Amino acid sequence: MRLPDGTLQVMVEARARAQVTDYIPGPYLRARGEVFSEIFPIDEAVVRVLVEELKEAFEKYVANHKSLRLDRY
Amino acid sequence: RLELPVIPLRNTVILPHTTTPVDVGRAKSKRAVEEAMGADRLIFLVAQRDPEVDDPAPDDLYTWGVQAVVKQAMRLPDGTLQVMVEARARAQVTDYIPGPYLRARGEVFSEIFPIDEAVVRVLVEELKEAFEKYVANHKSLRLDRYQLEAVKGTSDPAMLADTIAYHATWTVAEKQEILELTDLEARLKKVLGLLSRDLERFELDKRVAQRVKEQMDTN
Amino acid sequence: QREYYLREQMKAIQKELGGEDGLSDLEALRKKIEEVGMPEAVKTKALKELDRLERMQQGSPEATVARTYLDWLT
Repeated sequence: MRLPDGTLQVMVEARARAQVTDYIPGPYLRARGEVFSEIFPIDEAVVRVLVEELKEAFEKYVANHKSLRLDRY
Repeated sequence: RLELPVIPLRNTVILPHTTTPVDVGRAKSKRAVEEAMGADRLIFLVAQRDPEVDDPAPDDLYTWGVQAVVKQAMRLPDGTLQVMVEARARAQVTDYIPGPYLRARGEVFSEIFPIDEAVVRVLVEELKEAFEKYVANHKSLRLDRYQLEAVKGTSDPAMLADTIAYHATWTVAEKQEILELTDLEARLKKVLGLLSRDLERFELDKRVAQRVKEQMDTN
Repeated sequence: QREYYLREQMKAIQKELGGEDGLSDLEALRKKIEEVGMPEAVKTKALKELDRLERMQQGSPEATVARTYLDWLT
C-alpha cells in the first residue's frame, strides 16, 4: 500500500537466501543473485533433543523477565 | 461537555466501593456541589489535606483525583449527606486554567489496561498472605457483619489494590503519593515495599522489646 | 517510671544504625604494637606500659606522659 508522503506500508516474508555476484553504482540500486545452497543433516532425533533443550532454556527465559517486563504469551 | 467543578477532599480518600458519608459544610464547596449536580451529576474529588478555610492553596492540588457519583440526595441539615458513590476507575481533570476561583478544563479518561495476569496471580498470592498476616497483628477488622464467609472470594487487581492500601492506616502522605502513577504493577510493588517496611517495624520493636526486658532484669 | 523506661528504650534503639566496629585508640594501639616490630623485650615493656595506661581515667597528668611515651614508641 503506497502512500505518497515518504512512508511505505510493506510486509515481507523471506523464503531462501542467495549470494551477491554483481554491484551497480547508484542510482539506481540493483543486485544479482546466485543459485540456492543448503544441506540437510542426518540423525534428526538428537537435533530435536537439542531443539527441546533450547526451547526449555527459552521457556525458563520467558518467566525470568524481571527488568524489561515481557508478557507470558 | 460542560463546566465541571472541583470539590476538595479531607485527609480521607474515597476509592471504588467505599460507602462513606461526605462532610461538605464548606462555604465555597456547596456551590461546587450544586454545579456538579448541574454538571452531569458527579462529584469531582481531588486529593487535599485536612479541612481548612475558604482559600485554596495550589500545592495540595496534585495531578490525580477520584470520581464520585450522586446516588442519594437526602437533605440533611447537619452538613453531612450520606452519598453512595461508585468510581468506575480513577482519573482526574488534566489541564489547569488559572483562577480565581478554582475552575479548570480537563478532558478524556487516563488509565492503565490489565496485562500479564501471571504476575498478577503471584502478586495477589503475596498480598493475600500479606494482609492475612497483618490482620493477626492489630485490632483493625473494620468490617461490619455482612461478610462472614465471602471475605476470600474476589481476586481482581484494582479492587484489592484499593482495599489492602485502603483499610491499612498509614501516614497520609504515602496514602496519596501512591495515586499519581498509572502503570500496572509499580503501585503493587510500592505496597509490597511499604508493608515490608511495616513487618520490619514489627521485628524491630519486638527485638528492642526483648532487649529492654533483658536490660530490666539484668539491671 | 516513664523517665528510665523511655531512656532505656532510647539507648536500646541506638545500637542498630552503626556497630562500634572500629577499634578504640587503646585496641588500635595494641594492634599497632603487635603488627610493626618489635624486639620482644621492648614489646613486653610496651605491653606493660599499655596495661598500665588502660587502668586510668582520661584527663590525668601522667596519662599524658604514658600516652606520649607509647606513641613515641610506636
